[PDB]
Amino acid sequence: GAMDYTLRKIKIAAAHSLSLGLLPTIVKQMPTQFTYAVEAIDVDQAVDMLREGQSDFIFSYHDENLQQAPFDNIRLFESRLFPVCANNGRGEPRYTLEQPHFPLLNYSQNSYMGRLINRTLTRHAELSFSTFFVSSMSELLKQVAMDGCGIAWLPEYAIRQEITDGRLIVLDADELVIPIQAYAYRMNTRMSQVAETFWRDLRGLQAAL
Amino acid sequence: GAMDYTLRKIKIAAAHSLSLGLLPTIVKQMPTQFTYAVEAIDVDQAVDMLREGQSDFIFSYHDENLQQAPFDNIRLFESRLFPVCANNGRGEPRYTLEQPHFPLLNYSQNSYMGRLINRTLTRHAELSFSTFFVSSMSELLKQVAMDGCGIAWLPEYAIRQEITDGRLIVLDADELVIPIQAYAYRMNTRMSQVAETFWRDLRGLQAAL
Repeated sequence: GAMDYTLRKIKIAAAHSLSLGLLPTIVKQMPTQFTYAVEAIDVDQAVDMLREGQSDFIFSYHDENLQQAPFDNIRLFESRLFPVCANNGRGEPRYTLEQPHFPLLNYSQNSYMGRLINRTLTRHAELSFSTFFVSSMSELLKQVAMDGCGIAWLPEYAIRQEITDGRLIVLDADELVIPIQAYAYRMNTRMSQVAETFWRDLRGLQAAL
Repeated sequence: GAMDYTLRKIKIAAAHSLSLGLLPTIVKQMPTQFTYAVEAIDVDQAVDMLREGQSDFIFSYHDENLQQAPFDNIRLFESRLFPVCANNGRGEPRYTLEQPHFPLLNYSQNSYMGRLINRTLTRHAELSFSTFFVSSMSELLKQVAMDGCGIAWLPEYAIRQEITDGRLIVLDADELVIPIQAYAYRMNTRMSQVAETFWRDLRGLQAAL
């Protein structure tokens, strides 16, 4: 946090859902000039950790609290959440959105994804669900969905290969698809030379993410 | 937490490193009588969440604070941490433990795994390391190791397939192997009928974990 210091350490706090997908790509593409300390957070911890200096950077989503001065940002990528479920052995979904009280696998209420998903379901009264499994961990939700336990909204980058080989099947590609946008956030304050170098390089590899 | 209640909800707090490996197996083998709320925690949050009723059960490791009355436990499985790294293209490790200041990929100090690993390295003065990447997330450490960025101590269950096809290579199988033991913890207090049914069924599938 505050007292911890090295010449090369970059302190990153990342929302649970993009930690796995985002961080390895950044490490691989970044110049060999940094060391990394990464902690997973809920989106509501982000403001305080940036203001108090416990994190140099936040990897998170759209956040109106963080999308104003004295914060700065770069949009890293955009994605789409699809409702998916396991297959039925014949290349068809095991579940339907129209089943009364279908089993839902969802993020926690404290999550950015969970908030958008419930907003969506509310708008759509022709769907009724029972929540079978709640977890902040995207990869846990994905595995429980792959094991056939219910329907889950998951981001495209996490399920890309499972959609291609059909271990997961997309159940809707219109009004139930949820847009999401990933950002890196910082304080406007000028930082150390190494953190400024990290920020500059991050801008330069954003295209390749 | 406390006020949240349904007839079937089982509230579980799990240490970061066994959440992915353990939880899907439990859901799959358990009778279809439960719903799940799972949150990831650091091991030091476990005592307070059990005493205050925010969690029914804790999935964690050996914890002397939790291995005494009024707590109860069942050992779920034991495993072994191996130092591993990516291959060098010829079926050999890319890194050696004997390289001066080899790049270490480690858990945070707040983690059970991190504590045992540093205890081990300290005992072994013929090794010197520089910490390249720190994260609580086992799956992030595994991916960074697979991408060739350094040496990491990882549990056998998480790297089993990568060891078999040689995307990760074990660097030591004697004095650097670290034993670990996974437990489920509860309060001694008698709980609701549904939580007692969950506890009884958990005992019954422990063999198959």
